[PDB]
Amino acid sequence: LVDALPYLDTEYNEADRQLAMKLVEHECKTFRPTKNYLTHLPVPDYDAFLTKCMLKEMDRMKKKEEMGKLDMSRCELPAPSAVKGVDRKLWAKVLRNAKAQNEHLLMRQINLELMDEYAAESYLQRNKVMEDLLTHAEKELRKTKEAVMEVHANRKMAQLKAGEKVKQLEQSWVSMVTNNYRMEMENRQIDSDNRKQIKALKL
Amino acid sequence: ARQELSHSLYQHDAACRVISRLSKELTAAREALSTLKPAILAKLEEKSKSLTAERKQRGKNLPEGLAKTEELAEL
Amino acid sequence: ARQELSHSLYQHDAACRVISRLSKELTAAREALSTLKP
Amino acid sequence: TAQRFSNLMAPTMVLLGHEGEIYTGAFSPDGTCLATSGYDQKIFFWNVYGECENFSTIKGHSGAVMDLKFTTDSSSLVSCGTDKSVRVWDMETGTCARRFRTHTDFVNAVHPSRRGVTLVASASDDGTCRVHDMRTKEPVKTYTNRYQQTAVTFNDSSDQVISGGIDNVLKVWDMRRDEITYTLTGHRDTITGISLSPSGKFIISNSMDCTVRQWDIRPFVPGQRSVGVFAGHNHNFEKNLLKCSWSPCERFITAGSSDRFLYVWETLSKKIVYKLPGHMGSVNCTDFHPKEPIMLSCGSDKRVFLGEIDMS
Amino acid sequence: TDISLNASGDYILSASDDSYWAFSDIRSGKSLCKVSVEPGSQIAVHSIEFHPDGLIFGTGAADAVVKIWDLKNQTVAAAFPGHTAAVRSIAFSENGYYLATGSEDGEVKLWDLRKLKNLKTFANEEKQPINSLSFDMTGTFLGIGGQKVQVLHVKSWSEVVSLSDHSGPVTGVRFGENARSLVTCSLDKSLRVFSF
Amino acid sequence: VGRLQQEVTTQETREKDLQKMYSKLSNKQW
Repeated sequence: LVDALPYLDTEYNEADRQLAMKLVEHECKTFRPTKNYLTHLPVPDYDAFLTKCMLKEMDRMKKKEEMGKLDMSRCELPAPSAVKGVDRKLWAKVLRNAKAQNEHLLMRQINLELMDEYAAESYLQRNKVMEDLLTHAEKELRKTKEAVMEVHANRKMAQLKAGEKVKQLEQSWVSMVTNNYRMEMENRQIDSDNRKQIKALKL
Repeated sequence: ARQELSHSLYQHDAACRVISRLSKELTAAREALSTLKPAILAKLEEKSKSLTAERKQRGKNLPEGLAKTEELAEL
Repeated sequence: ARQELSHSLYQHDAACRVISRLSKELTAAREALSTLKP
Repeated sequence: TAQRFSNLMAPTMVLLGHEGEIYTGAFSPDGTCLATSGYDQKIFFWNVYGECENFSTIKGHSGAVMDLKFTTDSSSLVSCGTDKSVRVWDMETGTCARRFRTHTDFVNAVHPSRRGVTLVASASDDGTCRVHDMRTKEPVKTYTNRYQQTAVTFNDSSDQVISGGIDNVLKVWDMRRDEITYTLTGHRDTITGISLSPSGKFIISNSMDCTVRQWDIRPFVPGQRSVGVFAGHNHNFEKNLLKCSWSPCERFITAGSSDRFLYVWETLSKKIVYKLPGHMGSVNCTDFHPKEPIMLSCGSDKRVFLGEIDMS
Repeated sequence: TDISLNASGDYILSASDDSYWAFSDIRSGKSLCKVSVEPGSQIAVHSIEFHPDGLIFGTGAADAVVKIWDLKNQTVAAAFPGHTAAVRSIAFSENGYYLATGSEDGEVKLWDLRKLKNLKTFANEEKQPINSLSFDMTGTFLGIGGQKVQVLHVKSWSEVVSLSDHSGPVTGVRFGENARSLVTCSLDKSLRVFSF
Repeated sequence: VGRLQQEVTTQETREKDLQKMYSKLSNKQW
């Protein structure tokens, strides 16, 4: 049974720590990790909820395959050339892309002009809520740090309050053991009364 | 985490064996205070190495007369 | 799992403190016998 | 709200009815009752609980009562007084079962045997320590000293009688030898009271030098028997025979004090931790309730105090 | 409670409720050495078996610890926390490296002495006690006996067959030469042999 | 604490037996 009391057993030292783990070393040289120590936890379920699609997305990164990326070169619009422009499909690709990019830029302009009205406030609004979160979290941090230190104090209080009673009883016990063995020698010394009784019987 | 927990519990379990052995040594010592009143080994390795070496051919090849799994299924 | 790991580490830490403390107590008890009988 | 520690109706009680200076008081070992007496000669019985009413009062004494102890089975109360007599009162009848009368001078202190035949050790201003037996008119033992004896106890086995007196040193007599086996030396003035520990290993003895000294009366001790000295209490010019008593757990010791304070000491450290005011005169006697942390104190102020404590 | 025979047949090893193992001459009854399975304590020992090369033996007890001892040093060589209940049976393979231990908790576990580790586990979901185990003489098959009779082909670790013809607990499992026959006993007052 | 209270109590009874012996013995020497 583990019965350590670290606020009472203050004589413990790193040199004793090295000695203690040496004994555990000579144990675990023979004592081996053979039982399933995890039987109180469930069997893990790493693929719960995932779709047949997402299982393949797990497999690629389990393989450490690189993530596929969208080709964004459409925004730069690579130019065709007349030696390739003989196919309608090239121009039908290029021109329709050029029409599509004109609207993306147009919507970008509208978004940027609206962003110029309202981003400076909504970012300030965002930062205010973010400061509220941080100060609430720091309030929680301070509260829990005090709670952790209280548990140390309650443990120290209980262990030392018992510890003084242990010290008193232990000091008492060793005094009785030494005294009782002394009385054993004394009672066998007084058995020299056999000498008196033999002398008294054969005066 | 589950790998490290298995190792941690293993080390704690091994530590409880040391605790138990030492706790009994202390109890026997305190009991003594509380009541204080005034070629055999060579043969085995030779035999074991013989035994474990003769096995090695059987380990390489099983007997050809061994009953098949499909036969033991009809016991 | 991290909660059980944290408890297992402090329990193993406590178990090592016992192995220290029992070795001190056992040697002291053995020294007491050699104080009294010799 | 506040912490409570006993079945008392209030954490202290003031008992009024005495007119004489109360020189002694003790609980019944069953804890139901206490009896108190002194210069009034009337012995007053009180219930420990509830209204603590003075349900009984015994007269019959005609010299003031020095000391008063219950027999271990609580069947009888033994009391002695300056009428040179030792009187044993049957608790159910309220009548004098025996009136030992062989003392020639004031009897000041009494102690009944704990087990076996009921014996009463007594010590007197004639210098004799006498052990009476309920079955005989004549005492069993008379041990004579040159100087007056004013405290007495048996040991737990009821075969050594410890008596202290004017000598300051202690005549301790062993009832198979009829000799002093040893003396306990440390008292610089007369011994006002002796009380045997519940286990019988130790006695405390109180003396007019304003110290209580703790003595080891076990058969073997390898050196001096003085275990410790307690101080803080005081004995005034009244020269009373201030008593002393043990806690039933032995962790606490008490003594009467002329400074009105109820003292309690911790046995090992000899420090004080209880100094309880409330009396208006010399606290002649103090005792613990045998089962519950109630303190009894009897004083020259004609009052008896009951109160509860945190015996730790 | 259990006994085991050394591979040369010269000496017998035994265990008891007194927690000592003891090693003795079969003919004269003289004992060469004797040590407690758990010094300074009393624990019921329920199974014991030599490793078939004869230098080490395994022991199983009510604490569900399996301890492996070296006869040369007469000391614990290995200790295996494993099952959740008392180890009523232990078996060693004549391949010299598979080990099996069986218990009241109804699991069977396979152990590898080359790394002192588990390989595989098998169990019955009803957790009925297993009273006996035996490898075959070649160590290809493992027979299991409890409330019913089962044989495992150990290299696959698959159940080949299960038989329940006994009307009570099984008390012993043994194999014939070349696994050509299987022998079992039970509290049903019968001794029976199975073959294909 | 339970260990030490039992250890103490084993000696508290031991010393009473030994002191009864001492009284019985020393009262025979007288």
